Amino acid sequence: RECISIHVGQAGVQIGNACWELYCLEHGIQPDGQMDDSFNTFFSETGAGKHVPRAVFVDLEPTVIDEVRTGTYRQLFHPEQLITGKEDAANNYARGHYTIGKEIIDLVLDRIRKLADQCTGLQGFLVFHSFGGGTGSGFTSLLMERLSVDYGKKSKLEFSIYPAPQVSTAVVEPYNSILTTHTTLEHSDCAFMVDNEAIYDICRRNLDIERPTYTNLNRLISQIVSSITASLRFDGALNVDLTEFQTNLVPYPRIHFPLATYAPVISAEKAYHEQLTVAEITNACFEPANQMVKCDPRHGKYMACCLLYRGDVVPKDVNAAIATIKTKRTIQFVDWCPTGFKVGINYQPPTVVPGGDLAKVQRAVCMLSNTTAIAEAWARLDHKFDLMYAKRAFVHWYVGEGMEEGEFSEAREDMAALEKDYEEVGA
Amino acid sequence: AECNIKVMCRFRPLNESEVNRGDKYIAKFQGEDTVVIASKPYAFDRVFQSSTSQEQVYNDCAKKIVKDVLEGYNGTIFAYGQTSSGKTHTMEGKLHDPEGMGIIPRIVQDIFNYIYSMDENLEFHIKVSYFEIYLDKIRDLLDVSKTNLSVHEDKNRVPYVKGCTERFVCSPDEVMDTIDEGKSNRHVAVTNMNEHSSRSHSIFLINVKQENTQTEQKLSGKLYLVDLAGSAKVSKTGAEGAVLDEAKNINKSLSALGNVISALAEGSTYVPYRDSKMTRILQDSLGGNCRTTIVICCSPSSYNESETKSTLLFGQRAKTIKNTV
Amino acid sequence: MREIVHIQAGQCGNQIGAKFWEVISDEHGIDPTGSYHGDSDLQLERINVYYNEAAGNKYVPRAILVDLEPGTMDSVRSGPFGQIFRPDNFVFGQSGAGNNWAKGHYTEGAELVDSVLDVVRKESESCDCLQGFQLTHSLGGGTGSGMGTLLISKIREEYPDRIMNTFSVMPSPKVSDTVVEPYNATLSVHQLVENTDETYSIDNEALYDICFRTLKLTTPTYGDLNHLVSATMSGVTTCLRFPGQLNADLRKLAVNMVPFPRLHFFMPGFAPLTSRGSQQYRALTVPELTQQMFDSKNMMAACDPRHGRYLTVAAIFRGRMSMKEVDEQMLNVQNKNSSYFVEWIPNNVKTAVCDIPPRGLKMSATFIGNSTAIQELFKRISEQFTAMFRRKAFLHWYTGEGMDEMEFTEAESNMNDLVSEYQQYQ
Amino acid sequence: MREIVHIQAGQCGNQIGAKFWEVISDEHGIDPTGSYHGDSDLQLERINVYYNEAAGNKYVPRAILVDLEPGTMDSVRSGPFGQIFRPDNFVFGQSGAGNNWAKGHYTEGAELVDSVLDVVRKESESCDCLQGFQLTHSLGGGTGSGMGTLLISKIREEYPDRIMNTFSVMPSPKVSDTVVEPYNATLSVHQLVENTDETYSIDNEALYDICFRTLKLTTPTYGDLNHLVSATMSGVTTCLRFPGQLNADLRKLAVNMVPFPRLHFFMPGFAPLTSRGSQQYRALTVPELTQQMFDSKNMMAACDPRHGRYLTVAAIFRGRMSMKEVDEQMLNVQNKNSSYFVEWIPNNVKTAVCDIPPRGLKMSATFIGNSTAIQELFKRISEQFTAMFRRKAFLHWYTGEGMDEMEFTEAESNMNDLVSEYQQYQ
Ligand SMILES: Nc1nc2c(ncn2[C@@H]2O[C@H](COP(=O)(O)CP(=O)(O)OP(=O)(O)O)[C@@H](O)[C@H]2O)c(=O)[nH]1
Ligand SMILES: Nc1nc2c(ncn2[C@@H]2O[C@H](COP(=O)(O)CP(=O)(O)OP(=O)(O)O)[C@@H](O)[C@H]2O)c(=O)[nH]1
Ligand SMILES: Nc1nc2c(ncn2[C@@H]2O[C@H](COP(=O)(O)OP(=O)(O)OP(=O)(O)O)[C@@H](O)[C@H]2O)c(=O)[nH]1
Ligand SMILES: Nc1ncnc2c1ncn2[C@@H]1O[C@H](COP(=O)(O)OP(=O)(O)OP(=O)(O)O)[C@@H](O)[C@H]1O
Repeated sequence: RECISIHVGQAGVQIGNACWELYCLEHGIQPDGQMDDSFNTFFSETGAGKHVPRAVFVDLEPTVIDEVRTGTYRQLFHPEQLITGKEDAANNYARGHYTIGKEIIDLVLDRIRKLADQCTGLQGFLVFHSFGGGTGSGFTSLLMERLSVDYGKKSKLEFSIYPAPQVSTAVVEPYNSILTTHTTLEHSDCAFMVDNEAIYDICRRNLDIERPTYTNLNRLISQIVSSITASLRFDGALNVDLTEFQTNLVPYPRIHFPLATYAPVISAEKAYHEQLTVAEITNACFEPANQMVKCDPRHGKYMACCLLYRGDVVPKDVNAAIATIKTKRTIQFVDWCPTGFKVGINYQPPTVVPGGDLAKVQRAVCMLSNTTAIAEAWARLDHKFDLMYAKRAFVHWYVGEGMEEGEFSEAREDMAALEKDYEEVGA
Repeated sequence: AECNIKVMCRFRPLNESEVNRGDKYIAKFQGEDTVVIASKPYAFDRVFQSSTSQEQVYNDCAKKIVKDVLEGYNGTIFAYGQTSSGKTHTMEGKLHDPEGMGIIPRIVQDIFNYIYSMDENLEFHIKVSYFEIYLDKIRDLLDVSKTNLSVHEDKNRVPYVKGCTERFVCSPDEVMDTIDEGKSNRHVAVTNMNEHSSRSHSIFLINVKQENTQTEQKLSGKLYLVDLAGSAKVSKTGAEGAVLDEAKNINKSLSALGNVISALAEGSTYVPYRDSKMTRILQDSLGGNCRTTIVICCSPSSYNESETKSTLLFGQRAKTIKNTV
Repeated sequence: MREIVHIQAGQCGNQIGAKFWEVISDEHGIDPTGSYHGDSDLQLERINVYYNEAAGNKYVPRAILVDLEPGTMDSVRSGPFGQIFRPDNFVFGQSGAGNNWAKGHYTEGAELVDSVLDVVRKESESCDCLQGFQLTHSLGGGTGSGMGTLLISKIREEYPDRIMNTFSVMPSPKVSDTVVEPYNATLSVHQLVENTDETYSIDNEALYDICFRTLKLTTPTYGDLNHLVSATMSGVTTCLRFPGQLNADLRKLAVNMVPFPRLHFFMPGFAPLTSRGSQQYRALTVPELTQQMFDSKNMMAACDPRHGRYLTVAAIFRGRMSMKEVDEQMLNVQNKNSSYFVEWIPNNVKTAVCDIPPRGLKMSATFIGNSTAIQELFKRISEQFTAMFRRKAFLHWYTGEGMDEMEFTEAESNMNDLVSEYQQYQ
Repeated sequence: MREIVHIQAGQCGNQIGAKFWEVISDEHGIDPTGSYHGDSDLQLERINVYYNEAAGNKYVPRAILVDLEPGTMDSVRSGPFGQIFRPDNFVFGQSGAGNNWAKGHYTEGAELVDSVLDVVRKESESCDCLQGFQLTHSLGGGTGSGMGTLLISKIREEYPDRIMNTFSVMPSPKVSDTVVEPYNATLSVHQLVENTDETYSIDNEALYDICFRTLKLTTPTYGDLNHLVSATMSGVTTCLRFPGQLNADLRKLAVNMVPFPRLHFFMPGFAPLTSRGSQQYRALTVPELTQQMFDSKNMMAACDPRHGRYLTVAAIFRGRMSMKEVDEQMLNVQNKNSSYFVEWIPNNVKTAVCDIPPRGLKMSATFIGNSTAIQELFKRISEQFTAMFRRKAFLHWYTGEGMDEMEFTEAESNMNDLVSEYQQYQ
């Protein structure tokens, strides 16, 4: 069993440098690149007493590759794997795809090809990017379509960072988001999402970080993305494979947009005063304010859910916990899937970073919930797009790249068809 | 005083690249004014079928404009459509064949034919010019030395071209010779969707000035006959290399035309003609004293459903526009 | 990587350009001789984006100083940092323009443009990858407006894919040190709107207003005014010079801030701007400086933004700070001023941040603003142009160099087109 | 948490406001430079309720000093604690009012109010949660009564939900240092009764009577009078600055002391007030100081309370004390003076206590009193206003600034409405 993880854009590599420091600390791998079958799925054996990750950090702008090369994790990462471009994407879906995209994909597509030949147990893929700009929308979408025609059958786990309703960083983000989702709807088997304002809510009420930064945001992202693959790295009472997220969560091949949320999140001084057992974390993960994406699940219905635990978590009590969740009539499951639960247990506990904001805990859970609650989020994203599309705002840049008004309307009606399906399936 | 911009649709037969793929014929005609595509209406003035020959299109669309442009008013005939829609076949066509010749030879023939029927006192002075857009520069094809021309305004603040190769002509055969020189120097590239992919918006101008010796009344008329390119889908056509740079410039022209034609349909205040230089020379056509007649081109194949529907609503929003004639 | 070729045209352009190389040289830690003495390694990492490696670890700037008089270069060369520039870049004529747009555009510039185009060509080919051109000129005078606009058109046709940055100061009715300023202003904007993809519309009276109210300096000279406008040039080019949590290249700013191709005339700003005595009585935190950026006083243009509405604004922050405070502050400024932001865009505030702040300050931010209030400065130049043009006043000097009055009428039509365009989206 | 924005208008308002920041700075332990040197941790816990955190652990006060002359700020800035205030807050005009209500309300204030409203807006947005406004002004003169009342009306419409505290000194017939005092007094109370929810009616002659009889100082200057009125300002705001067994916010005092919306003109007081030689011959216990608070001598207004009846009185105690002694003392004062308390309210004595007394005293208490005796001071101002108005004396200077005599008649009708209202509940 093995897997490879690529990173795209500023959002990807800032997760990449932040998550791989956590992976090397779990397996006792020092930052200098050295210290049995637990680290094999992410790290290779480099001859004798040395390892290397199976990853590639690619970005068109060189601002982010040079600091990783001259950072503290210089010897851990391979220097040739750190790919750097020549020209910036400039928050344009077209520019990072066609002009700058076409001249660099030939290096990375052949690189990951030969990087798979030394591998033998490639279960799938998981990518890290953000459709809020150009590199994570244009270059990523070109990568997904050219990988699906080559491999196709293998899974792809998309982890994109979407914008909040009112809070945002860019101003032309819905154009990049609506254009790239036209290609991501059919080529992605599953795609987890994260919001930028909701994650601030996680650290505000619970962790009490009144002045957080993107470094603190990525550390709890590392807990999420490492928990889903914790079953493959270590043994457990009920192991779950990476392909389990395709069968048990995707009821239909185009409805593959689940939410995400994680618990417990607690500070140092609060960790010793709060009791930690499976009950409150099962009550807290379904809490609407503790979600990683701004969607009200009370308005919608859950299609599918999967619970994976870590640490000393016995199976007799967690089955009682979900039984209390089913009889709770606050939330409501859909009639098309009454047995909407997938339980998973792992003995390896959650680790902590030296000097990190998160405290140590004997157990944890990662809740990925499939629901129709993202339909109102997409309609709101489409609603704000119609105001700018009617005035032809920010259109002269994209048509100056080579595109035209055709795919603008194709992305609109395709997003309208996505809304037509989520209202039909929720009946 | 005010006349609506007449819009007409022309579908073609399926090309060789479409029938072998297995594209279905979606074009459904309901009379001349209405056309239906996937069970929804699109109203125009006159919709031409695929069996309509070259001469039949000219008799219906650009027949009356020869009388309007010679009476004293201005007139413009330009087409909109994506790649392989049938624009160059409509305007240029094949000149050496009498049947396959397009509009702009038929326009020149009708102008000279009407002059021979008029009395001797009407003195005509026809002078032609021809240029295109390439690498964001106005290149004249009649003279290959100059590569960039500036757009200046006349006395009434109407924009027009300065420095163009203004050739004074006498006989109609000389005009056909310059049209042969125009097509020979035209930079036409090859791609997967159309072998004769014209990568430039070619403008043919005929400044027809006339004066009667008896009444001593002078009249002028600007006759722009434009052949526009089409927005090529890079996923369908595969525009890589230098042709991708050509896709930038031609799409800027029609997207700029999409801005002003939508600004005129909604009825904005500014009407941004200054977005691109192609909108400047087309400024008199859409908002001047010209009797403009757009002719939208569409393909009946199922492979191009999304772009063909965009071309019909491009014409519907053109229907609600009126010129200040 | 992403080299930017600097260019300095006109008297004021050479002065603010000289201050631009002075202030960034202290940020990177460069001596006046040209040797490196910086304290951090990140200063040397992106030193090649403006400078070039030379023998003895010397770093020469890519500054092409152009002027139609020789005395201007003597003051710049004899400055504190005048010895670092290359002698080959100092290319200049003998006869000045005398505040005439026609001389610098047809006669004095045409004989000199062939010499300077060879200088920028060799500098652009020696780089690894060209990003854009950073111009400093003035709409007043003849050498800044006439020749400075002409070289951009030659660079536009030569490099149509590359961006064009222009930090262009322009006159005002209250502070007017030139009689023939509206003719030079009205003719220059006709060339800027078609060629330049970026234009920072700076006003002189606002810099006098900034130094008087918020700074309250006793004796502001031209050198103090250059320190304000030079800091804005260093602030926009921060992301491609030091690392940051959210990088934004100069092209990334263009895609966010240029919603239409002609609406590229912005209203720059800089903060914190405090006096020497009012520094102890102020906190350097992020929420207090944010409201200072959106204030009418801090902006470097005479147009009050409350008379119009913002098209799209950018705030390039600097220094170690909380991203939540930056993300929450940009929300409340547009929420409680929703009348002054367009409803047909859901979010108008672009943002960016860097890790390495300026030397001497812990945190800072630079304001770039696109708004419909900028048309107020154009129409007052227009009515000044129309007042002098309607009786053909001061035109016979322009006609001596072969210039026609039709081009004045064409520039007047473009000036009417500019004010009507900003009124459409208001 | 519950920030209060301070404001100082007029000459006397700046003087008593300057003493207010001086006396509380010693309670919190702040140096004149602005650094903290307090002994207890509770002093720093609620320091943000007036001050703001700055660099170097410096604490700047939120004091907006406004005056229509520049010389007043020079005396305040050159004081002992003048260097702690922010230079940006010192906003002022050039031409004084010359003791004219019309100048400071129509001409001199209107040109300056646009500048000061921007100063209070940024200070109110920077706080965590706004509680109220603490004003110091005088009914005498033009800048205190005219401009000081005008800014409250602008703040009233901007913040209608927030309370408004006004410590307003007013003239008297025995001590009158101004010829045009009743016109300024009669016009100001018309604006105060509709806008201000709280008003501490202080009289100057009572402060002279307090310093003469109970304190028996030899040479009382204006600075000694400011120490008395400044202590009352620090006493009302004690509960939201230090912990206490029974906390009472400034809004909590308003609900208890304002039975009707117009009856918000109170009679403040302070105790203990002892001489230097009579300190050893006195016990600091609670029953002896309580009867001193209800005595006519200790009250800071010329109206004898025995000529009327108390509507509702508040005693904000300070220091470690027995709650039973406080609860039993408030009973006997109203029992044996039941004729001087209204029968249509069962209990008129509000009370509160704090744990941290003032520096230099072990126990203390501050008296706030609502009574019908305050109407005596209004009618003597009314008959002075009616005596000068019935022949149009000294009105032509007011009419120069566009003011009409109808507003004088309207202020006279409101003055008749005030004295009749207090007579209803007597
Ligand atoms: N903020 C600053 N503004 C300046 C400075 N010098 C001039 N100016 C202003 O710019 C206006 C015109 O700019 P210039 O001085 O460069 C005139 P120019 O050199 O382009 O033409 P000629 O000198 O006639 O050859 C001028 O009237 C000033 O208002 C300066 O050093 N700093
Ligand atoms: N208890 C105190 N009372 C004062 C003090 N200064 C003045 N006053 C009294 O207040 C009366 C009027 O108040 P002001 O001195 O402020 C007159 P104002 O400054 O508001 O108007 P102009 O000075 O004419 O601009 C005045 O006649 C005194 O009786 C003081 O320092 N302490
Ligand atoms: N949660 C989170 N989001 C991030 C982080 N870094 C970047 N982002 C998001 O990434 C978005 C921008 O996307 P990108 O395409 O990567 O922007 P870019 O890489 O600078 O691309 P250019 O501007 O064209 O150079 C922003 O809106 C952020 O919200 C991060 O560390 N954590
Ligand atoms: N109505 C029609 N009937 C038959 N054939 C046609 C018709 N219209 C076009 N064609 C065919 O199309 C070919 C010419 O294509 P054309 O040059 O018009 O492409 P285009 O869409 O104009 O390209 P571009 O968009 O680059 O200008 C001719 O060979 C001709 O046979």
